[PDB]
Amino acid sequence: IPETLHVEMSSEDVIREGDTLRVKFSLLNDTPLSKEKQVVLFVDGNEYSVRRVVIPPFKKEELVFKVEGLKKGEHLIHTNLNTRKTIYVR
Amino acid sequence: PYEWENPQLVSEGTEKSHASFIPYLDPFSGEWEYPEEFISLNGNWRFLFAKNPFEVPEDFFSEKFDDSNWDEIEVPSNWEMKGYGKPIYTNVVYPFEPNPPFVPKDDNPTGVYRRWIEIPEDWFKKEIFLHFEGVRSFFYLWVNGKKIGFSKDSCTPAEFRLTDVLRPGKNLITVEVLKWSDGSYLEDQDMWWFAGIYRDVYLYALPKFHIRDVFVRTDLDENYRNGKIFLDVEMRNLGEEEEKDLEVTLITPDGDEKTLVKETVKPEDRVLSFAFDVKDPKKWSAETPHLYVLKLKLGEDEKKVNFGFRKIEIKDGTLLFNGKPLYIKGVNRHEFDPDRGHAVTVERMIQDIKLMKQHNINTVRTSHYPNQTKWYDLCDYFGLYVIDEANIESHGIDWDPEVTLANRWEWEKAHFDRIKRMVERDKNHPSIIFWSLGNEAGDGVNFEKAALWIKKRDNTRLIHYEGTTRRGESYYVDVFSLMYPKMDILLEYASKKREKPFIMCEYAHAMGNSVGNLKDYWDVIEKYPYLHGGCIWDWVDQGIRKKDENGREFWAYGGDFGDTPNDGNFCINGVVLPDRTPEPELYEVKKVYQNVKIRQVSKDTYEVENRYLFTNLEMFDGAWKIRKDGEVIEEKTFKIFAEPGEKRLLKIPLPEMDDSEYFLEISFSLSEDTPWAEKGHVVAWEQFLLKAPAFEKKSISDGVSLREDGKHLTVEAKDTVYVFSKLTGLLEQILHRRKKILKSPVVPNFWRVPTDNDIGNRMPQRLAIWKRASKERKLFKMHWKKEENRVSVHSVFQLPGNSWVYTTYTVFGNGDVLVDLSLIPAEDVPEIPRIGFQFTVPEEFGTVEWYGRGPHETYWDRKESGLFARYRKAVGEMMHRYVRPQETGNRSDVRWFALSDGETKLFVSGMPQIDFSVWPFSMEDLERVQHISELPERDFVTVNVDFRQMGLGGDDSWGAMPHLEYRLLPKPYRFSFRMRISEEIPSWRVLAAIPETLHVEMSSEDVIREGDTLRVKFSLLNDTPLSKEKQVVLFVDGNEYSVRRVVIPPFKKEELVFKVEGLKKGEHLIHTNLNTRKTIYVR
Amino acid sequence: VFSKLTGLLEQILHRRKKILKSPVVPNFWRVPTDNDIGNRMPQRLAIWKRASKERKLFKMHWKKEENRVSVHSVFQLPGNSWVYTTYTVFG
Amino acid sequence: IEEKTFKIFAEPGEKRLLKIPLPEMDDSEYFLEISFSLSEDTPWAEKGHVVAWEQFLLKAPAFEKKSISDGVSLREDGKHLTVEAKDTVY
Ligand SMILES: [Mg+2]
Repeated sequence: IPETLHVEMSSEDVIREGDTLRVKFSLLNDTPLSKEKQVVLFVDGNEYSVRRVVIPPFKKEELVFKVEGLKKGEHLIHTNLNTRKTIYVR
Repeated sequence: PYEWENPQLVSEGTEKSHASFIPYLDPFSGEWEYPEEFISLNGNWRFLFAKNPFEVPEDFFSEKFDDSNWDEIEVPSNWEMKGYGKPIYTNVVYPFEPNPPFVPKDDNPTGVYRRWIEIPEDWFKKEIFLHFEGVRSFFYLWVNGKKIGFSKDSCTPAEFRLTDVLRPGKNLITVEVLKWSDGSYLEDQDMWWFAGIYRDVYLYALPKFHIRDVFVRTDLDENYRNGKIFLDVEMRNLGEEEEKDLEVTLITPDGDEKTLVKETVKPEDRVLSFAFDVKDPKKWSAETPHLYVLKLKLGEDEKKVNFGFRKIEIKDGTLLFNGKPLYIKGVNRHEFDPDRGHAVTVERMIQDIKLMKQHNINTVRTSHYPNQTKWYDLCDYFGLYVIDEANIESHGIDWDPEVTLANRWEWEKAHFDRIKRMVERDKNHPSIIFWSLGNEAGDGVNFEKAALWIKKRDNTRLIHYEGTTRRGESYYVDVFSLMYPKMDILLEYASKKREKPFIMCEYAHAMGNSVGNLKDYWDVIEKYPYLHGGCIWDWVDQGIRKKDENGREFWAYGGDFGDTPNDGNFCINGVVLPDRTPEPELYEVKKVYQNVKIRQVSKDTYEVENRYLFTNLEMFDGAWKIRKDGEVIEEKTFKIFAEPGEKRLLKIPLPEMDDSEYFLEISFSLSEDTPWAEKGHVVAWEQFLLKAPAFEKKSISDGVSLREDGKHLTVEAKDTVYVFSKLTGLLEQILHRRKKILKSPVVPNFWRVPTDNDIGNRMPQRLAIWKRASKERKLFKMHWKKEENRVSVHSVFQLPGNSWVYTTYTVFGNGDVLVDLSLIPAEDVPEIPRIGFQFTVPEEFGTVEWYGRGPHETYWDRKESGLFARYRKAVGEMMHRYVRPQETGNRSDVRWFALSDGETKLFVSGMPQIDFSVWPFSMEDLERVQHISELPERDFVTVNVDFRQMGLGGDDSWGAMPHLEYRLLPKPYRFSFRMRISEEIPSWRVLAAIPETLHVEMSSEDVIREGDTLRVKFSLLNDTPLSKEKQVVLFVDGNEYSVRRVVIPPFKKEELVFKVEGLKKGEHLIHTNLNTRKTIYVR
Repeated sequence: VFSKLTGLLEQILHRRKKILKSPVVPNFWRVPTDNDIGNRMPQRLAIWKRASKERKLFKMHWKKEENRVSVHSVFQLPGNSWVYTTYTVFG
Repeated sequence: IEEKTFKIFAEPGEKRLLKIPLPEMDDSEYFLEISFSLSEDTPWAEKGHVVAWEQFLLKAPAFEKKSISDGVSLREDGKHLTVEAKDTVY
């Protein structure tokens, strides 16, 4: 059987120092088995947060991560599910 | 003082600027038209070349002088392209010693042209003019022995009234051209320094009372429905007495005629002004270039002007064209030809425009001087937007307010003349939407005053100058413009209210293998307010066609003509090669610039968005195609009705699907022929995954043999023998039916041949340790392990920089080999250029097949243009010939590839994907040679099989890096692929089965005190033949507490410690995602 | 009489007689006093003297009703300040 | 002062633009009304029944302030103040 989830990551392109970044993730299961997944968020190469998800067949789950404490400059946000983005802190 | 060293003398003896009337392009036939009283002076002239103006023979300009021993040169031309002197390339530095306004007297290449011409008798009841379309950089004119005057700006015309000094029958024309003048201080563009009469020369005759000039402007009402024409007609009298009849006729795009004016006018110098109303005129755009014609006749004087109804305006910081938001999808173009230099023909101009429109370009910037008049006529007829730029650049002079020529009172009239001569020549073309004042020439009063003159003369176009907006807001421009800005600059401009739109006059520097992250700029431009697009730097590589010693052609650049000082290959910045052959990066531009957007709602439902301003999608033929493991199984045509801005739904009925991979492609093509392209040309496409494949894992039962000696381990399976070295730790040979497949061993590889962007950011110095780690290594340990159905060979290396690399080869009884790599970088090493393996096979492997992105090369930050399908090529056509050889030939997101020698196939499949490339030479050969001609002949093929390579970048080519998301930062990485040598291509979807589970143990303290820290230890043992990447998650009372990423090479144990803080009195559950659980007691 | 190239009110004709010898212009300058010279006002405030003589017409439009017409001009000035002029003529 | 009929083509969910040419206006207050009615009889209602309408201010009025020159008289007694103007007594 096919064994892969369909993923999309999204957030704000630019925030102000002191503000919070909201990172949204959609996971779609179009396979015939339920999937258990650890979704890990990395900030500048370092592990920042993790969520356990169970996704039944023919279902979409939505997650939000809140990222605090980002100082002025540009930052890489990435996951263990092959999604990557640059974010700019004004 | 010499007139060619005096900035305050701009010309002498020349007529006043006016609008172009000769030649005239007929928009109904597309044919060029000339006046009745016209004599071309193109052809052969007697020519004399001198090293400076003082080495010219005396009395060269007299009728009596003998020139019968002079050489003959063809006009128009640059004389550096005919054999005389040498071409010089400099970026910013002047090719003489900078000391304005002084030019050298010793070395100043000089040319003298002589020609005899026959004026008919009936011309002398009229007024006679001599017209020079362009001369670089300065010239003196003599007619029948007498001095008439001189001229100084290389890119705008010079006209002289000669009715007095000319006689019936045979007359002499003599011209002396100087290469360098005071004018040269404002012509410091990053380009080749040439010289000569490089554009057309002619004689024509007008009546004594004639139309000198015409200014036609249009307005549109608040509904962009009805129009007005505003016409200024300037008349000039040179000794006429009788009254003449003036007629003005309007011809519509359909072909209908109407008389606007018919009156009698007494002969005098006057400007007549008229205003007319027109109902529902056809509007001009780049999508729909409808042209009206004004026919003007005063006595026997006849002229014609093409014009269009169109309006450019700024409303609340937004750029509007005929009432719609306009996005500039542009390129910078130099007027350059590899055989003729600046003397470009109409045939080449037409080739440039059709290629631009076939790649979704809508705008051209004339970088950085006015082009020939026929360029603007063709942009009116075919439909491109134009940014027309004045010939002013003084980069080599410092931009400090006291130093810059933009603030010096003696350079004031030179700046004004160059701007005014452009505007007066080009003011009637509907294609021109912006006037640009110049490029990289500092800021000051000399620009401020010329910019206020333009706005009071012409209120129908916007003014642009990046030299003022780079210092902040400026009151005398309408557009905010920057060169090569980073993404944070665009997001900052869009974050507050603005009165002016933001345009990038240069971005995405295309020097060498480049144009990375193009889609990331356009995702920001289309989402945020006040951002209206930009022009890519640039269209065509300025390479000169030359022959080497053996007589094989190459493209020449700085320092290939003994020219010193030079700036090397910094003139090679194109998206097409000098002969107009596309570079692979032009396919990315076409994809990003397309005017249809397609979104997936569900697997069978697609939303289509029309982003054309004035075109209905009903003009295009729709098609969709479904591919099964890369081959077409279903095709269907459709038509969709969508107006500008509309979103429409498209429903596609899907078939029942098996265990293959399925991709959908949706495209739009031309329904019928256009002036710029043929029926079936694709204007837009998008692709979507319908279904991922189901991978098969097969149990192998057949056996494998193993023989050891003092230097070699030998592994036999079916009819393949694998030979491993105990001294190098490498796979050294593969024998298939007693035939050698390898010409060199399989080695780990971390290097790519530096691009022009890599050189500009010092990648070869910064990342030099990874080049060493690709050639030298120390074998620390080597062992093997046999089972019933397979053998594994494990090698451990330490590298320069102190990083570790683990290789594992597992040979199965069916002849498959699994190849695994883990890289563990040391704590103080920099980012990695590439991660993969490199080997060589014999040149008999001459054909390649693949399932992946194609058909052209793609990279991590430049791959949207790569369509997923099955492709086939010869090895020699799997690389691009960049003018300076560089990294080339990568194929991305590949499921499988196969090399064939006719009988035997070398097959590689990804787990689940790889990148690859194949070259007919070594990495060392590619890094050494600096010209295409020097690439040597070899009896082997180099094969690269990669996890990934870092992006190309190209925000600029003098410091910018690839974006953070396209770099390999130093952390642990793993990678594997399958290889088979056989007579047929096996199924990429079928692999050998292996065990896939780690052995884990968790341990900690049973009891702690409140305030103390719990230490949880984890051991992970990998006894499988593949490296494992794992997220280890620790839970405390059901809630996620901490996570660690681990890479565990084969036959290795890793140990982790987690510290748990803040546990209060009582009992607590500690557990992981790896099936370990414990109760802990807090005393 | 309004100019579409300068954006200024250029002439007023009353019973065919000219009232203006030069156009109506926005003005930000005064001729420096002895106190102004002593505190360097002519150097410090020199941008407002330039803004009184030079300007760039950015936009110009008009709107007619039954009993009046309005003529609106938008200028940018030296120093990058904005000035809006509006003339409303009644019946 | 002005009425006009029109027809607009819009499918369920679609937004369509409607352009209304305005007259020259004096110092009065001007309101626009846009309505939709039944083209022909239904089982539940007759032709011309309104199903939807909306109204919008086009132009606010110009208020006039007039200088009064005429006089007012005043008589006091023990219980009443009496004010006379034209032919009204307060
Ligand atoms: Mg290039």
